[PDB]
Parts: sequence; C-alpha cells; structure tokens
Amino acid sequence: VAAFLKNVWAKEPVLVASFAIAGLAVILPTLSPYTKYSLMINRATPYNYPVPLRDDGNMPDVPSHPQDPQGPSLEWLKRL
Amino acid sequence: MMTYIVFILSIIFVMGFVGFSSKPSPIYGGLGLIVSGGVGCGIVLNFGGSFLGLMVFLIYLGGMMVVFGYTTAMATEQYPEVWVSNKVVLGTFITGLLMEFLMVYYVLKDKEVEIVFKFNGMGDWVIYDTGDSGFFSEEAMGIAALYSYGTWLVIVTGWSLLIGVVVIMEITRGN
Amino acid sequence: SRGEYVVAKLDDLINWARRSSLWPMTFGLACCAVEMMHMAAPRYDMDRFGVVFRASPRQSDVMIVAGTLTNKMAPALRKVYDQMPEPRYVVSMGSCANGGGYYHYSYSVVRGCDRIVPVDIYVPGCPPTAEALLYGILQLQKKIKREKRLRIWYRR
Amino acid sequence: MFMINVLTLIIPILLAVAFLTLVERKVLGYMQFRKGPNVVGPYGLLQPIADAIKLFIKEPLRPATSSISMFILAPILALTLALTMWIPLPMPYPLINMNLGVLFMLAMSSLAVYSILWSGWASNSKYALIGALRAVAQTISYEVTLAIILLSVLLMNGSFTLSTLIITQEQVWLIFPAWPLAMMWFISTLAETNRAPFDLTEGESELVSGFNVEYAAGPFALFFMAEYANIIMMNIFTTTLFLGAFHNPYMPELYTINFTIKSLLLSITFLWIRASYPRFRYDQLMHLLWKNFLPLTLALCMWHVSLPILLSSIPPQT
Amino acid sequence: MWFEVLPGIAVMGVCLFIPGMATARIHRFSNGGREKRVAHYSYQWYLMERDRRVSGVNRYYVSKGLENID
Amino acid sequence: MSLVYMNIMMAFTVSLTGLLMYRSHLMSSLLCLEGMMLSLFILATLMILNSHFTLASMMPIILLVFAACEAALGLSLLVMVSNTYGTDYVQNLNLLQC
Amino acid sequence: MNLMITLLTNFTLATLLVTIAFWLPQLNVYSEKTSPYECGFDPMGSARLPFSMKFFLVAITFLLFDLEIALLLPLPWASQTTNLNTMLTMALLLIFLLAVSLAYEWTQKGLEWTE
Amino acid sequence: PFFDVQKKLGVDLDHWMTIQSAEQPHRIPARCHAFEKEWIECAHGIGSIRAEKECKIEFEDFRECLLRQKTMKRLNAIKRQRDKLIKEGKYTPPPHHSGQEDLRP
Amino acid sequence: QAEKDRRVLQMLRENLEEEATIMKDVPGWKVGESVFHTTRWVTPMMGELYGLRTGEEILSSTYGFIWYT
Ligand SMILES: CCCCCCCCCCCCCCCCCC(=O)OC[C@H](COP(=O)([O-])OCC[N+](C)(C)C)OC(=O)CCCCCCCCCCCCCCCCC
Ligand SMILES: CCCCCCCCCCCCCCCCCC(=O)OC[C@H](COP(=O)(O)OCCN)OC(=O)CCCCCCCCCCCCCCCCC
Ligand SMILES: CCCCCCCCCCCCCCCCCC(=O)OC[C@H](COP(=O)(O)OCCN)OC(=O)CCCCCCCCCCCCCCCCC
Ligand SMILES: CCCCCCCCCCCCCCCCCC(=O)OC[C@H](COP(=O)(O)OCCN)OC(=O)CCCCCCCCCCCCCCCCC
Ligand SMILES: CCCCCCCCCCCCCCCCCC(=O)OC[C@H](COP(=O)(O)OCCN)OC(=O)CCCCCCCCCCCCCCCCC
Ligand code: SF4
Repeated sequence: VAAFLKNVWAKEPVLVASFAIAGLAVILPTLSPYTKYSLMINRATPYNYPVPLRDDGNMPDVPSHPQDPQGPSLEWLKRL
Repeated sequence: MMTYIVFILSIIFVMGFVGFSSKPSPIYGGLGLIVSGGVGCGIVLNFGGSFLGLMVFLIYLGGMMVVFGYTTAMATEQYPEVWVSNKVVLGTFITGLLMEFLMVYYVLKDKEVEIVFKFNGMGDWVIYDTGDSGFFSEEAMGIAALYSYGTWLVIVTGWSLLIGVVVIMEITRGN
Repeated sequence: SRGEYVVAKLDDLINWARRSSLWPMTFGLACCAVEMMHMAAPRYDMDRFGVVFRASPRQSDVMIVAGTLTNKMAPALRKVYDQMPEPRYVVSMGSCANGGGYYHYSYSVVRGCDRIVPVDIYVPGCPPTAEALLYGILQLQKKIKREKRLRIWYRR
Repeated sequence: MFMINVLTLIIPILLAVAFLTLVERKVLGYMQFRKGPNVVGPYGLLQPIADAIKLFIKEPLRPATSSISMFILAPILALTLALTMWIPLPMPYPLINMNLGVLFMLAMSSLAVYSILWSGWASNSKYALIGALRAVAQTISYEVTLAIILLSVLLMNGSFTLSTLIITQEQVWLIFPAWPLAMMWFISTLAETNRAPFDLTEGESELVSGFNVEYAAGPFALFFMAEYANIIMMNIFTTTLFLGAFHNPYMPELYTINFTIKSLLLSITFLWIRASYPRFRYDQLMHLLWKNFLPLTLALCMWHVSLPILLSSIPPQT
Repeated sequence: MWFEVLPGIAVMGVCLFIPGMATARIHRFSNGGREKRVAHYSYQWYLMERDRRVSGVNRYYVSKGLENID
Repeated sequence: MSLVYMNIMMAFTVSLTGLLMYRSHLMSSLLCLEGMMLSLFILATLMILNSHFTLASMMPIILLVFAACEAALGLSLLVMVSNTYGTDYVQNLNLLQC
Repeated sequence: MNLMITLLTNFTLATLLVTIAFWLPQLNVYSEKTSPYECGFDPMGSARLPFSMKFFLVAITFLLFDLEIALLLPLPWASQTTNLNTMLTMALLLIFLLAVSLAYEWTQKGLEWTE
Repeated sequence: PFFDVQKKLGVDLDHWMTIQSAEQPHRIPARCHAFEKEWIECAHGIGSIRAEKECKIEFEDFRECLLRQKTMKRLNAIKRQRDKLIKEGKYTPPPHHSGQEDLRP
Repeated sequence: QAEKDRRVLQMLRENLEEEATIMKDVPGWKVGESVFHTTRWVTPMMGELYGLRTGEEILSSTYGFIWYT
C-alpha cells in the first residue's frame, strides 16, 4: 500500500491531507483522556438557579450553606 | 403608529406576495420574493428569532439567485412582462392589492375581522411575555439542541439530502 | 458683477476637472496604435496626467483615431463616436487619420477621419512619436482649459 | 446624535474610497516601473477630486432597450448595501453591536450580488448578460466554502458576535492555530469581490467592460465606490477575524491605529496580488473551490469541531 | 521614488482613523463618560431597565451609589 | 387570534391561488411553491417563538431543508423538459392525453 | 430603532447621488447614442434569447449544499450542551454524509461542465 | 395501520418534541406549561370520547392560554370604552398612566 | 425576583383600580373578572399590564431589547 500512497501523494496531495486530517479528527477524541474534563466543565456551568430543597430532617449530602465543606466543589477546574 | 411595526411589515409581506404570485415574469417574481423574504425576516426578527430570520434570508437569497440564473438560461421570452405588459397580470395584481388594502381598512375600523378564523385588530405587542430569559436566547438553545437530542431528525435529514444528491445525478442523465 | 465672477470660477473648476481627468478609449487601427502604446509605456507615462484608457465608449472622454480609417470601418467608428457621452473630443493622429497618408488615392480608404467625425486636434507624423502625441494631449488639455461654457450661458 | 455618528461613519469611507483609487493607481504604477498621477496637485493629491467632479457632470446615457426601473435600482442597491454593511464592524466599538453580526455580513454579502445580476440583466446587451452569468458562477463557486470557513474559524471564538472576537485574540493571534483557514479565507475574499485574479465580471480582456458596459458616468461611479468600499470592508473583516489587536478600554485609539495599519497592509497585499497574476478562467475558478478548497474545508471543520472537546478548551458563549 | 505612495496612503490612514474613534468619543459623550453598555442577553437588558428606573432622571448612565440608602 | 397571523395566512392563500391558476410557465409555479413554503415557515416560527416552545425550534429550519428536497428537484424536472422542447411552456406537456 | 435609521440614511445618500447625476449636467439625447453597444456594429438577434447554461448540475448541488451546511451553523452553541459525545457523533456524521455526497458527485463526473 | 415500533423496542425517537411539557433544554418552561400539564393529566388513559366532554374545562383554559382570544376581547372593550370617554371629555387619565409614575425600583 | 414580583403586582392593582372608574355605566360588566376557569396564578400578559399607558413605555418595554442597537 506504500506504492498507492506515494502515487496518490504525488498526484493529488490535497485529498491525502484532507483524509489524514479527517482520520485524526475521527480517531483522536476516543484516545485523549480530556473529554471527561469537557463533560464536567460543561455540566459545572450554572445557567439556572440552584433551587433549594426543603429540610425534611435526613439529608446528609447537601449542605445548609454554600461555604460548608459538603457539596460539589471545582478545585479541579481551578487546578486543571 | 410605531406600535404597529410588525403589522406594517406584514402588510409589505402580503404586498410582495401579491406582487410575485401574479406571475409577470420570473425575474420580477424573484425580486418580489426577495422583498417578501426580507420583510419576513424582519417580522421574525421583531419576534426575537434573529438567527432564524437571518438563516431564511440567506437561504432564500441563494435559492432566488440560482433561480434567476435558470430563468436567464432557460425560461426567457423576447418581450418579458414587467407588470403592465399583460392585461391579466396587471388586473390580478390590482385586485390583489385592492383586497389586501380592503382587509386592512376593515380591520383598522372595528378592530375585529372574521375571515374563516376570527382575528383581532390590536397590535401584536400585547401577546409578548413580560419576563426575562436569563443569559441565553431560547431560540438559540432550541436549535442547538438538534444534535444533543434530535439524533433521529439529523439522521433522516442527512439521508434525505444524500438521496436527493443521488436523485439529481440520476434524473439529469439522458440515458 | 458678482454673478460673472461666480460663473467664471465655476467654469474654471469644471474645465480643470474635465481636463485633468481625460479618459481615452482603447481604440487603435494600425502603426500609430503601437506608438500610442509606447506613449503608455513607463517612459512617457500618460497616467501621470490623469490619462487612463477605458475599454467602453460609455465611460470614456476622448477618442484617439490612430491608424487608417478604411471604407469597411467608417460606420463602426461613427457608431463608436456616437455612443460616447458629451462632452466628447477626438484627437486625429498620424497621416492616415489626417488626410489618407500613404493611401490617399486608394479605392477603399477614407481620406481623413474629418469626413466622418468632428476633430479637435490634428497630430501630424508617420508615426507621430510618443513625445509628439503627449504634446498633442497637452494641447488638447490647454484647449479644454480655455473653454467658456458657463460664461456664454450667462451672456446668452 | 445618532445621525452624527452615521454621517461620520459614511463620509470618511467615501473619502477612503477616493484615496484608495489614488493609492491603487500610484502603487500599481510603481510596481510597473513607472509613476502614478502627480501633475494634478502636490504628489497627485487632487486626482480623485478631479475624477469625481468629472464623472458627475457627464451625461447619464440611459439606454432605450433597457428596463429603466431596474437600471436605476441596481446601482442604488449596490451603494446602499455597501454602506449599511460596514456597520457591525467593531472599530473597536461597532456602530451597531449586533449579536449575530457574522451572519448579517454573510447575508448582505449574498444580497450585493443581485445588484450585479440586475445590472447585467437590465441593460439589454449580450456582454452584460455574460458578466451577470459569470457573477452567478462566481457566487456558486465561492459562497459555500466561504460559509464553512467562517463556521470552522468561529468554533474557537464561541459565538457569532464580532465584538467578542477581540477578547478571543487577546492572548495570541487567530492566524497561528488557523492559518490554512486564513489562506483559504483570503482567496475567498479575493474571489468574493470580483478582484483579480478572479475579476471575471468587469473583464476588459474577454469582454469590453462586462455588466457595467452600458452604464455611463454618474451611475458608473456608484459601482466603483461600491467595489472599493467592499474591498476595504473585506480587509477590515479579515483583520478582525485573524489579526486581532491589543485593545485597551481606556485608550481605543491604540486599537484604531493598530487595525488601521493592518487593514492598510491587507489592501496593499490586495493590490500586490492584482498586479502580478493572470486572470483565472471562470470554469477553472469553479473547479478550484469545489474540488481543492471544499474537501480541505470539510476536514478542517471536523478537526475544529473535534478539537476543543479533545482538549477541554470549549470557549464560553457569554 | 516609492515613498511618494506614502503621502496618499497616510491620507487613507486618516480616512480609516476618523470614523471608529469618533464612535468611541460618541460613546463617551452620551453615556456620561463611560462605555456604552452592551445588552446581548435579556438579563443585561433587565439590569439596564432597572438602572434607568432607579436613577430617577430616566437616564440609565446616572449611577446612584451606596449614599442613596440609609 | 392576533393580526400578523391573519396577514401570514392571507399571504399563504394569495400564493395558493397564484399557484393553482397556471400562466403557461413552469418557473412561475416553482416560485409560487417557494412562496408558500416561506409563508408556512414564517407562520410556524411566529407561533413557536410566541409560545416559547424552545425544543420545537429544530422544526422550522429542518423544515426549510426539505424545501430544497422538492424545489431543486423541480429544477431537475425542468431541464429534461427544456431538452424535450425549446421552451418550458406547460401547454407542451399534453402528450399524455390519449 | 437605530437600524432602520441607518438603512434610511444610507438609502437616501445612495438615491441622492443619481438625481444629482441626472438633473445637473447638460444632456443631448439622439437616436444613435443610446443604442446597445456591440463594438461598433449593430448586434445580431436580441439579448433576451435563451442563454444555454452548462453548470446546471453544480447549481442544483449548491442549492442543496447551502442549506445542508446551514444545518451545521449552530455547531458553536451545540458545544455548550451537557451531552457532548452524542453531539460530536452527530456532527461528524453530518459532515461525513456531506463528504460522501461530494465524493459521489466527483466520481460520477457530475462536477464537469456539459458540452 | 400504526405499527408502534418505538414502545416495542423502547427506543425514543420523537416523543421529546411532541409536547411542550417534556424535557426542555436548561429547564426552559413554556408559557402555558401548567395548563398543558393539567390537561394531559386530566385526559390520561380515559379515552378521547370521554376526554372530549369530561376534561373540557382544562382544555378550554389551555386553548385560552395559547391564543388569548378572550383577553384580547376584554382589552379591546376596555380600550374602546376609554377612547369613547376621552372623546366625550368625561374621563381624564391618571398621572401614573401618563408617564410621570415613579415605578418601584 | 422580589422587586419584579412587587412591580407587576403594583401594575396589576393600578390597572384594576382604574378599570372600575373607566367602566361603571356599561351594562353586564364585572370588574376584575378572570378569563380562566381556574384560580391558579398565571403569568401576566403584556397587554394586561401596559394596556392603559402611553406608547413610549410600550416601545420601551415590549420592543426595547430587540431594538437596542
Ligand atoms: C490571511 C493571511 C494571508 C493569506 C495569504 C495571502 C498572501 C498570499 C497570496 C498568494 C497569491 C494567491 C493568488 C490566488 C491563487 C489562486 C489559486 C489557489 O489558491 O489555488 C489553491 C490550490 C489549488 O490547487 P491547484 O489549483 O493547483 O489544483 C491541483 C489540481 N490537480 C491536483 C488535479 C492537478 O491549493 C489549494 O487548494 C491549497 C489550499 C491551502 C492548503 C493548506 C494546507 C495546510 C497544511 C495541511 C496539512 C499538510 C500535511 C499533511 C497532513 C498532516 C496531518 C498531521
Ligand atoms: C425594492 C427593492 C428594495 C428597496 C429597499 C431596500 C432597503 C434596504 C435593503 C437592504 C437591507 C435589508 C435588511 C433586512 C433585515 C436585516 C436584519 C438585521 O440586520 O438584523 C440585525 C440585528 C440582529 O441582531 P439581534 O441578534 O436581533 O440583536 C438583538 C439584541 N441586541 O437586528 C437588530 O439588532 C434589530 C434592529 C431593529 C430591527 C427592526 C426589524 C427589522 C427591520 C427591517 C426593515 C425592512 C427590511 C426590508 C428588506 C428588503 C430587501 C429587498
Ligand atoms: C464668491 C466666491 C466663491 C465663488 C464660487 C467658486 C468657489 C470655488 C470653486 C472651485 C475653485 C475654482 C478655481 C479652480 C482653479 C482655477 C485656476 C486653475 O485653473 O489653476 C490651474 C492649476 C494647474 O495649472 P496647470 O495648467 O495644470 O499647470 C500645468 C502643470 N505643469 O490648478 C491647480 O493648481 C489646482 C487647482 C485646484 C482647484 C481647487 C481644488 C478642487 C476643488 C475642490 C472643492 C470642490 C470639490 C469638493 C469635493 C467634491 C467631491 C470629491
Ligand atoms: C481626510 C483628509 C482628506 C484630505 C483631502 C484633500 C487632500 C489635499 C489637501 C490640499 C493639498 C494642497 C492642494 C493645492 C492645490 C493647488 C493650489 C494652487 O496653487 O492653486 C492655484 C490656483 C491658481 O491661482 P493663481 O491665481 O494662478 O495664482 C497666482 C500665483 N502667482 O488657484 C486655485 O486653484 C484657487 C484656490 C484653490 C485652493 C485649493 C486648496 C485645496 C483644497 C482641497 C479640497 C479639500 C480640502 C480639505 C477638506 C477636509 C478638511 C476641511
Ligand atoms: C476514514 C477517513 C475519513 C473519511 C471521511 C471524511 C473525508 C474528508 C474529506 C472529504 C473529501 C471529499 C472528496 C473526495 C473525493 C474522492 C473521489 C475522487 O474524486 O477521486 C478522484 C481522485 C483521482 O483524481 P481524478 O480521477 O483525476 O479526478 C477528476 C478530476 N481531478 O482519486 C484520488 O485521488 C484517490 C482518492 C481515494 C484515496 C485517498 C487516500 C488518502 C490517504 C490518506 C492517508 C491515510 C488516511 C487513512 C484514513 C482512511 C482513508 C480511506
Ligand atoms: S500614419 Fe504612418 S505610422 Fe500611422 S498608421 Fe498610417 S502608415 Fe502607420
């Protein structure tokens, strides 16, 4: 397949460059480990108001104040 | 009378529709459709859909330009009719404008009309919403949700466009 | 009177604008067109004086008859001169466009372009050199400068 | 007060168009081993004034076989569209701060073709028809590749707003990560305005003058200033897209000087290209964008839509 | 020589320097010495309308500070 | 309803009666088809933007796409016609009467 | 409010430059100057004859392609959604279908001009 | 025939754009979300024949929310009466309805 | 949010109190009658608030954002 690649690179280099760019753009996001970073960056952006919940009495995971240590923090985004 | 701006733009819209639907000649029909597309994009831009108006304006300008190339190429006459070169075309244009302005005068008198549905006479500014929309426009997020949600719509539209390209190749072959 | 001074200054302004923006037409027939292109050469540089060739007669100021005006060509030259907008000037250059030149007694040669179109400046030579043609262009500019259109309009 | 702003926008661009005619003639002369106009005034500063006064005192010459209404409407539409499409450009603050200025400029660049088309069709001549159909061929050659280039280069900006393009290029220029798109955009802007080597409408070789061959002085000047204002606006648009300058909110004059000299260099590059290349055939231009530019544009669009997801570098939309 | 293309180009520079900065000067004149506020999204327009209502002069650029409160 | 709804529906009916009475020219009928498509697009986006139905904003633009899925097709059904006859008149399309 | 003011200002400034160009100078109209220009000779036929085009197939392809890439224009805003893998897959599929259609046009000699 | 493939395979294809009360992007609500929700919850599983006469109040309220016909009629009547009283000179507009009104913030 | 709530309640009360003064001699009219059969609060429509005000406030409110440059 080296002869075919050399012939098509000598004849039409534009199509070879386009196909190489397309192949990298297709097979590269499945290899990089930074796609989940984009996922939680997009999910961490506050478009809507964080509507509070009524305190029934047993909710240990949610805080009572935003400065409380419980809750989803973004020190990873500040670090990156 | 600035509160009826969308109503005035819609009047120009139906005026352009009467202008090109009388079919004088496809050049001036294309000009009338360009004017109608411009005032229609103005209307939908006044309702807040600026992206949709700009998109339909661009798409119809490109389509009308390809159409004009076709009529210059293929659908032409020795003496094209502008609007008054034919009695029937000028006549139907005159009655279309007359019917439009008669409807305008009737709806501008008692602020109510019955053509098959029932319509009011106040400006459309009443039906707007009073609240804000945050840090996003609703139409932009709605069309941006085509890829995150509408996978089936994207699939069938892409297949329809590819099949359309193949169909255009197959029809204009000759053998 | 102040109106006479006003129309004189306006006539001077429009004559300056018309004489400093001459737009000839790309129209040659023979040898004298080669000498005209040598006037358009970098040495003589007609575009210094605002002289720039224009292909269409509708956006042209003057027409330079450079070559031999034959019998088969005269209606075309007349129509081309007719299509030019007013004010229009014609510069006749070369002996062929002046009086027939070498071919005065020929059967199919118009004896001068004066018989077909009105002529402002006659440039003699065979060919008249690029220096001579530039001199004729400057003489045409001088003739345009001493025009008296608005003064005569005020007098009339 | 807005009247003052719009008149101070539209008068200096007309003066810039006239002095662009002067600079074009003089620079094109100097690249051809000769001199430009220098006899009208001191170093030829009064040549555009002489040309403008000369063209507006000549006969209009409306033809008899031409539909007069479209014949008058077409240059008016050309000059109008050349005027009300300079507005969304940030200099550094645009006169009209549109949220979708990029699509606005795309739509009004698509609309300006109709002036050429109706000028060719209205004046009943065969050369005008040939020029109009060549304009149609040029539009269908360039438009889709131009739009995909803009879409691929706006994936790093975040939105279609032209005002936020300065903030995007605050750190580095946008020509460093998108230089193939920059080259293809430059060729697209060359082919958009019917500038050399893609003139093809005012062709003085294949035709006499093309679509404006029946337009005498007065209406003919309108197409000239529309074309020259168009090339200046393309130069400013390319400068904003790919060569974003440093902006200080306390001193806008720094940004004004910077993009002014950059757009001047881009116009000088336009005239540099004009004097050095033979004219393309209008079927070779059709196979240029549709076969060489388009596949690379599609590949670069996929690359630029899969790149910020790959790198956690999706730009904000606010 | 070549530098004689530099005068006319310089005039072009002035012809490209006048409009845009003038807009900035206009934006520094109407808005009371500050930039003209942008409203790309409806929240910014709501803040603009609130400022215009709270100024009391029907001008949104008349900024009322913390001395207004008790 | 409102007023602009009445005007857009009137425009649709005007383009409909423009389409249904041919004037011996196929391009004029194609222009009428494009006009009815534009009127339907404008009415749909007016209703959608009024009612804040954001997820249906995918509807009109996608709808606009299928416009070409007939409209350009109509042009491809013309060139063979213009290769069969020198013009594009609709009175030449009467061979299928027997 | 400002956009129509700018539109009206530019339209007025454009339309004033022809009525100045018309009513100002001295006009002299005869029935030889305003004839159609065909390089000195009167033309054969009219300019309203059918001008047989060659690039009709590429014109229809542009008709499809303009809106089929206009579907790709909300791709900036589509980068702001929470679901990103599906968006990336659908966008890549759309441009892949575009490339397949272009390659099918190229291979079947569809981009070449007739005659 | 309506071969309901979607519920058979559990694959969602076009059920999200069917109504305005579905999962909208960024939880953007429609202007008549409550009325449509009430009408759907009223007429769920009881059949169209029963729903045409048993849940007509909610559907009528939803249709009033969609097109605002009765609100336009009431506003037109109020505006007409106000203009008639102005024309007779029997009514003067209040200062807060004429521009000098001093709104809350 | 609190300021907007108090503002729209003030505007609705102001429009309600001047509706009775405008319409007192008409027969069969009921002041403050709803058009919805339910008693649930609905979002006020732009015609319900600015129905009895001058046109400058109309153009500032329902067209101010779109027309702003
Ligand atoms: C805005 C910034 C400045 C921009 C440049 C402006 C100044 C320079 C201007 C020069 C003069 C231009 C005059 C007009 C020219 C018109 C003709 C023209 O442009 O033709 C285009 C020509 C067309 O070719 P053609 O016309 O010769 O056609 C050849 C046809 N065959 C093969 C059949 C014989 O070239 C292109 O289309 C190239 C476009 C740009 C390519 C950029 C590639 C970047 C690198 C990609 C990756 C490569 C590595 C491999 C993959 C690696 C992956 C990791
Ligand atoms: C007979 C031949 C023709 C003769 C007449 C020719 C007239 C001039 C033709 C050329 C110009 C056509 C213009 C068409 C509409 C363009 C709309 C536009 O430019 O919109 C830009 C901008 C959109 O930005 P947006 O996101 O809405 O921002 C709001 C948040 N700040 O919008 C805004 O920011 C909103 C500003 C106010 C908008 C008001 C509503 C639209 C007004 C349309 C006027 C009429 C257009 C007629 C076009 C005819 C074309 C042939
Ligand atoms: C009551 C009082 C007022 C009455 C009304 C009149 C108002 C003023 C009207 C315009 C000026 C009138 C005078 C015009 C020039 C007259 C003198 C003249 O002809 O000078 C010739 C001289 C060049 O001499 P030349 O023969 O070329 O020399 C050979 C070179 N080796 O030429 C030169 O050196 C250059 C001449 C330049 C003339 C002025 C500049 C042009 C006009 C500018 C203003 C008008 C246009 C404004 C812009 C319009 C849009 C572009
Ligand atoms: C954004 C920037 C745009 C800039 C645009 C303008 C660029 C160029 C600026 C001017 C440069 C110098 C021009 C000099 C022109 C020639 C002047 C001259 O010598 O005129 C002489 C002529 C005849 O006079 P004569 O009676 O023969 O003299 C006797 C001598 N022993 O007498 C006459 O012709 C009469 C007097 C004419 C005077 C003309 C002066 C120049 C006018 C230029 C027009 C634009 C002015 C600036 C506009 C914007 C700023 C306000
Ligand atoms: C899976 C990868 C991504 C695929 C989808 C995305 C594609 C993005 C680019 C879109 C390109 C659209 C246009 C493609 C047209 C291909 C068909 C064609 O026209 O072939 C003709 C050409 C020979 O030229 P000729 O026949 O003379 O053409 C007539 C006028 N020139 O024929 C040729 O030159 C040969 C063309 C085929 C062979 C190309 C080989 C490229 C190799 C690149 C490096 C390896 C990449 C590995 C990925 C898989 C590639 C298959
Ligand atoms: S005058 Fe002499 S040089 Fe000129 S065209 Fe005649 S023969 Fe040739």
